[PDB]
Amino acid sequence: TAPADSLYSRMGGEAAVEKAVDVFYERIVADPQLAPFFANVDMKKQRRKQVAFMTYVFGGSGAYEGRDLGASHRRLIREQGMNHHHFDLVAAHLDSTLQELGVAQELKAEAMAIVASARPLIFGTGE
Ligand code: HEM
Repeated sequence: TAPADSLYSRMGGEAAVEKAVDVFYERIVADPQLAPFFANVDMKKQRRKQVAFMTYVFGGSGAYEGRDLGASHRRLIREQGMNHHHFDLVAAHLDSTLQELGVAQELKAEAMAIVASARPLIFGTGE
C-alpha cells in the first residue's frame, strides 16, 4: 500500500508520474547550463536518477528509492562546480513541467515544496 502523503494517485497514477519525470529530465539535460554536468552520465545511472526523482518528489514518507543525496552530488560540487544556481535551474524545470502538464495549484505547490527540501541535503545546511 502507498503511504498517506504519496502524490502518485493525485498525479494520476505511477505511469503519469513517470511521464512527468521524463519530461522534466529532458528539460534538465537540454538546458545548456546543466548539460555539461550530464555528459558523463550513462544510461543505467540516468534511470536510477529518474527513479530517485520520482520517489523523492512524489513518493511520500518512506518511499525514497536511491542513493543518499549528499553523497550523490558531493563530487559534482567539489570537483565540477555544481552550485545553488544549478539547483535553482532544476527546481524551475520541474515547476515548468508541472505547469505545462496543467497540474492543479495545490498539488504543484506540494511537489515544489518537496523539491526545495532537497537543497540542504545536497549543499548542507550552512556554515
Ligand atoms: C531533488 C533534487 C535531486 C535529486 C532527488 C537528485 C537525485 C540524484 C541521485 C539519487 C543521484 C545518484 C544516481 C545514482 O547513481 O544512483 C544523482 C546524481 C546526479 N545528479 Fe542529482 N538529484 C537532485 C538534484 C540535482 C541537481 C540540482 C543537479 C544539477 C547539476 C543534479 C545533477 C546530477 C548529476 C549530473 C548526477 C550524476 C553524477 C554522477 O555522474 O555520478 N542533481 N542525483
